[PDB]
Amino acid sequence: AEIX
Amino acid sequence: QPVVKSLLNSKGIHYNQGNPYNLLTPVIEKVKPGEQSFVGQHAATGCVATATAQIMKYHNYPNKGLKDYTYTLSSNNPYFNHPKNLFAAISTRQYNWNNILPTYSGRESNVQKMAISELMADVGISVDMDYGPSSGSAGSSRVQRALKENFGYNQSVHQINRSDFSKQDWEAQIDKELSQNQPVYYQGVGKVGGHAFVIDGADGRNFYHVNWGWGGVSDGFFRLDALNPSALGTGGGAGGFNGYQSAVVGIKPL
Repeated sequence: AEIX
Repeated sequence: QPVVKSLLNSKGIHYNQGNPYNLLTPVIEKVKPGEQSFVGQHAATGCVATATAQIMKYHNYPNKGLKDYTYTLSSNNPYFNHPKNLFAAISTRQYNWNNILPTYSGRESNVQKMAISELMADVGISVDMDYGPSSGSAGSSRVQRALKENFGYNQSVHQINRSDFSKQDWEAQIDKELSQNQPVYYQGVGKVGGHAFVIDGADGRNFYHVNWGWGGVSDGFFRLDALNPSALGTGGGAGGFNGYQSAVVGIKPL
């Protein structure tokens, strides 16, 4: 969950 | 490449991840060891939610949500006590697009601020947001599912991956969306992290207009292999969202  | 003037700028659409967009995200519960406190503050909406919400505002759609969504935060998230389940009653929502304004200066009514904050919180939940001071999601694969299954967008919505196309065919798909007045969700990763944003125009010289979801900061024209906003990066160097790129296209109402 690394799209910020 | 056809020239297309920024679709979101033309409609006044400029969202961000902080206040007043995050008034309904979860409130941070714990101090992460070694970090300063964010306890009692709302979590960031997440760039994936902000990019998606700006596109939904462009369409003013849906008027009614279709299906609820539930998930559980990763137990490694240091900002919340565990287990932590989040639920958005999207099947009961009636979104009033006159109250979800295109942008917010601060002078808007509490009803208008809560309207955009409810959209941001519902969209974030529907993409399994890992909430925090910064908030992250898997992005495209969740966005495409949420748009169709929770928000009732057309079955044309789908993820495309940069690795599956030549540069020409990739850009031709982006250009076809823009020719149909359809802003495109886009993400990538690199040496200043992973980020989601919206492609909403083109200058005819193979640059695309980008709205980064930071309220206007760094918005402008970029090549798709140099998505490198100067608002990021400490120390003076270079970096951008140029690897593992994907997009969600076909975004229009049922």
